[PDB]
Amino acid sequence: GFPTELKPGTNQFLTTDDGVSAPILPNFHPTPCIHIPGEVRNLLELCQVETILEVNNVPTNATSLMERLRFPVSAQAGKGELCAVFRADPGRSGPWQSTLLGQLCGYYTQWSGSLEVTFMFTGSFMATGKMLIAYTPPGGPLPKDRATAMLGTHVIWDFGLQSSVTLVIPWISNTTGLVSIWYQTNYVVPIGAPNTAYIIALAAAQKNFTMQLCKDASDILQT
Amino acid sequence: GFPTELKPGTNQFLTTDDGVSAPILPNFHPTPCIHIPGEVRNLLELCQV
Amino acid sequence: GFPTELKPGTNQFLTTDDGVSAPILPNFHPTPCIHIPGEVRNLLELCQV
Amino acid sequence: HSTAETTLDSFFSRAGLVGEIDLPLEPNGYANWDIDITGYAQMRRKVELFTYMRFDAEFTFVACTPTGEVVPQLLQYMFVPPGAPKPDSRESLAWQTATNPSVFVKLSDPPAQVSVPFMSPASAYQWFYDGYPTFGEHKQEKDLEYGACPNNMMGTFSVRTVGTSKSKYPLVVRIYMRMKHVRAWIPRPMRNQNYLFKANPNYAGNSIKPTGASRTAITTL
Amino acid sequence: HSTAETTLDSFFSRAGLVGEIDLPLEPNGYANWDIDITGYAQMRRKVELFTYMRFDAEFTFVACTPTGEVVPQLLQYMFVPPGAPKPDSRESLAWQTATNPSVFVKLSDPPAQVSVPFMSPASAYQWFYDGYPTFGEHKQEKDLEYGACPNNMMGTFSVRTVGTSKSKYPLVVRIYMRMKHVRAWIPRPMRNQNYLFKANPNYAGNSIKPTGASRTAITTL
Amino acid sequence: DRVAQLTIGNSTITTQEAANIIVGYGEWPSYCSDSDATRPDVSVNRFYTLDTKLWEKSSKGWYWKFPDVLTETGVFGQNAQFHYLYRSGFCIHVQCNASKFHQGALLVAVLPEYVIGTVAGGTGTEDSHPPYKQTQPGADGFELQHPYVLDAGIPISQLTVCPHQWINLRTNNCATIIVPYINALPFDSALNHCNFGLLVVPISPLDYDQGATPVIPITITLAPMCSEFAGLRQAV
Repeated sequence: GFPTELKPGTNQFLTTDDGVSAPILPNFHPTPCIHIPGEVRNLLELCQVETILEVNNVPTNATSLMERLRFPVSAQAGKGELCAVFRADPGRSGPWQSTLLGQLCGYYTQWSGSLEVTFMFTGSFMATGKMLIAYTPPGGPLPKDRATAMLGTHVIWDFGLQSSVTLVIPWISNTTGLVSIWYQTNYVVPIGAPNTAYIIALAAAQKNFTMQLCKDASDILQT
Repeated sequence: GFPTELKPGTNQFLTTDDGVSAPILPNFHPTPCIHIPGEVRNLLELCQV
Repeated sequence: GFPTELKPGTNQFLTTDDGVSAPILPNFHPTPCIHIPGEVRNLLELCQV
Repeated sequence: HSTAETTLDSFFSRAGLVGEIDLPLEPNGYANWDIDITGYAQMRRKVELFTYMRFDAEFTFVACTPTGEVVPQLLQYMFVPPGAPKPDSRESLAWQTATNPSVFVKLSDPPAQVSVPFMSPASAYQWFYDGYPTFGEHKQEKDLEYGACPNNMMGTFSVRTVGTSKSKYPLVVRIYMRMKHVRAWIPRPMRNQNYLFKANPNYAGNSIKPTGASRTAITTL
Repeated sequence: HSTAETTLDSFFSRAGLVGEIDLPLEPNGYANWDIDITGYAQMRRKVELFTYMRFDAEFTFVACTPTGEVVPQLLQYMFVPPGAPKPDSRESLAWQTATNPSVFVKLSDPPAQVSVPFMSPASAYQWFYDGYPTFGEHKQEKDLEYGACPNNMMGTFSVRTVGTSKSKYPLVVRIYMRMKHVRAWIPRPMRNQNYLFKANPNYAGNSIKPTGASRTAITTL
Repeated sequence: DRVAQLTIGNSTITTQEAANIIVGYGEWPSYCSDSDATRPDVSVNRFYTLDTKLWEKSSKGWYWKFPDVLTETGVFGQNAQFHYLYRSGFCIHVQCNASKFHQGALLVAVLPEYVIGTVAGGTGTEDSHPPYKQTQPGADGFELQHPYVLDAGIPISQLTVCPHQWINLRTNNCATIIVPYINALPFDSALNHCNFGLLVVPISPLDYDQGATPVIPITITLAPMCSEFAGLRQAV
């Protein structure tokens, strides 16, 4: 007869309690845990993965839909003009929504951490030229010209020498930063090289990336 | 006055739980376990036949 | 079958009980205690002012 | 620093609404709920993020009138394991078979909850089985036994009112489910296009849409 | 000498009345309660004694009729975290999304209480944000978002009855809240003038009053 | 970087290891020594060199499905019909050869359990399931229709979460992937459970100026590893 008085909150059903409840079949031994490759224990292990960053945004209509993963880079019109720019926040909708990162962050709310942006050039072995990638922190808007962009944190990127350049986004937490890509140089096309080449952009999170709050997003499902 | 809260699932009757319940006759000593040949403790020992 | 007897005073809701309740977000790690100057833990330290 | 929120057991262990069973006055007097981790119409997307998964799960049953009104009825919840027969009708031997576990609760009693272990012969569930199950069926016309691996069937849930004489109160049974001890494996890229069927990943080719939102040009904001 | 009564956890950890919720028969059948430590229309001053505070708090739900009658209904209390969506209408999917935790209790059953940890991205709550919110730019017209630091939003509470058809019994839901693990910091001098707005310490300049009572002269009693 | 002379059993390739060399899942293929709850070495481990599929400017992609690709072709193909149980790893080596005056990156990547789906349509019908000649294409492979969703509502944008290797004719013209045994069961029928499906998807399309052979081939060469079989059936 151990005396107890029922503290309020009895009989309640909570959808989040980490309680252990009675088992249907106590005498049941499941199929033993065998070893299978590619076990994941945390979602961060996905955020460290190079994924494609949809920068180009044109669904006209679906045949050209695959042109969303690529940049246009040609001789024309020429030097100095802006090539492409994009947002710097995965949660936002959403050129980042291509990444697994963007989608995963869509199942969360609060972010924190550094980001890697890896660009790959896909032109001929012969074509050269250099381009300027500049990072712009939250405060302050898109710098109007390269001269102003150079002053900020930036990366002078060549083709002819290296084809893969990684840009490190230093930090993000809660305008939300900007990244601008510039024609520093002309687009050289020897003789038979195509005047226009395309670029693929890869993005991923740093090892110090964290999310904090579970939340569920938008999908549809009919009969 | 030991604080307790009824985790949901109380008062339920489940056909398989191995819970221990009150005995009808507390003061009763059953007929003692004698030795009987051919004791079976697991059905697998039958499947080997 | 743990024997219990419900001592009177059950189900009472008292605005002063030092009870611990089920947490809404068990899997949630709050923003960690960073250092902020001038912490006060007892009001007397103001009464000495 | 805190990375528990990004753990699987923090990513799934939430009780979701999975089953909604109607027991009206004037369907047949019983119901069989084929267990499917969908129903909670988003876990679907959250699950096909991985290919191979394995988990134990706790079910919880909240039962009431459509009013929400509470009535002193005595229900019977029955778990019907895979392979075992489902209740043919209201008074078939399936209620008494006792192999299939049963839960007898009132509604005055708090919601009944039960745990269910992992029930596949395989080492883990699959959300994708590109091929045909053991063993291969021929004879044409058939094109239906595909991407369906019955090794992932978790069994069925059945409810009474109970018999023999009919109830007086219209009842609804809200079914809640939460995962535990989760271990996933090789990761899939998350869906981008709308679902069409359950147990089949077809899509609307006539209407393909971009993964995320879009702009007018790249150089603008 | 004994100063335990004058400690913070002895100075705040008492459950105060924060919410008065009406659920009539014939507003729409639901209610959304934005969490505000006020309501207990004195806690502000008791809180505005300090600037930075941080605490977890346990909420308790007492439900009855205006009569005081106890009726066999099954309520659903739902915690909706910051940023997360609010119920669009009474039957929106925000009830089933399950990310936002839910509490199913009867009224025959005793008051449900649940605890809520400290939920700010900041290291502590702020009751004073001298400046404009992240990121207040220029370009006028807007000028209401002042002294408002959304880092202090603790989330929201929503209730159903539950569906689908509305109840027969009129309900009121009393919400009680109690603090835990309080730690304050830089102390403010206590308010002297009557409040006028929430999230803003304006005062009535036409009607300023002395801090305490007053006398006729200094040399008199 | 000049020279290449690699030979095994009977087959012979000529590649190199001057750029990116090897991508594995993080685990080399191995055996098993439990209660399960033949190991050919002197025939199977030979480079099966598939058929070089062409690549036009306006291609959309291709994808083979293992182990169907070889199950009806090769000595290995033979001892798969006769045996019922199967287990192996793979040394996929994709190599495209083209000039410096071309351009256009490719994505060699392996997607385990590649369950596919076709478009509902045609006549006004709502439901349909893909034929055997699209789920088990065989050596020739199958030209996919809708890349962006991998004929499965699966964005390529996130495909790199799975084992992958880029082929950019600027830098690299060769790809090498090592794939281990991946299954919920330690053994499965090789005939009716095609595991991972290799797929080659072009993102930056092949381009060239006027007059320059618009068709560069893709030599896919693969070789099994740690193959394993058990019981066998009768011969014709």
